[PDB]
Amino acid sequence: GANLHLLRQKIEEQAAKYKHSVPKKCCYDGARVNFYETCEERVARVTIGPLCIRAFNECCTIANKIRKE
Repeated sequence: GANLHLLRQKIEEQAAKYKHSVPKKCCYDGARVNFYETCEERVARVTIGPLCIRAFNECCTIANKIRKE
């Protein structure tokens, strides 16, 4: 199915753009598969902080786009 190799390396590239651990983890969390909600739906649930929200949304978007194709 989806290129999971590419998936992991693209997410790691994105998490590396963040300075601190928590936004990195928000990235990895956003990148996890969710069959029932879009990335906007999912990130709308998160209120930890602006940088966490941004990383979550960015990595979700990256992950789902890779899955889509």
